[PDB]
Amino acid sequence: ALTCVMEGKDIEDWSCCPTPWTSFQSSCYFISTGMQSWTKSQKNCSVMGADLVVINTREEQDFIIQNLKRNSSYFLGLSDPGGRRHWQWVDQTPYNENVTFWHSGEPNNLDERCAIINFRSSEEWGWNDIHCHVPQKSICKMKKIYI
Ligand SMILES: CO[C@H]1O[C@H](CO)[C@@H](O)[C@H](O)[C@@H]1O
Ligand SMILES: [Ca+2]
Repeated sequence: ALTCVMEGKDIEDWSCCPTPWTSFQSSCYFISTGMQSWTKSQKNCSVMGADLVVINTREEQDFIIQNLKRNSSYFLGLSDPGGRRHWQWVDQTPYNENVTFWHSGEPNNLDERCAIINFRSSEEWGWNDIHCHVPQKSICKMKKIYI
């Protein structure tokens, strides 16, 4: 089943997500609470027709964090596979340093080549580079369906 809501006041503009997903602007988001490596997480998002989350704006991040638990860490679709700080998003969209939300002092390791979002005291939610093989929860994102 799909969950559909109206965009603006236009009674014909209904956009939808599968029911276990949440919606914000033109995208659907799914929180995957199983612990898996970054690559297995991206594969899992791919199976449900999506990708690991790509964060475009502060507004988007502020929405996503409403659906996360402050004691948990979640993979983003953000990685540096060659260890050169040449960050990649999984949907081949640009990496814009001035719209990133790294915690203070992050990213801090060339050998930590995947990114997570989590909560740190006082700094609240932000990003950390970590080892890709360490199992974590993840966030998947895809476009809404219009009917
Ligand atoms: C707890 O946070 C610290 O350790 C992790 C790895 O566990 C690093 O990614 C992070 O930058 C800090 O140095
Ligand atoms: Ca780090």
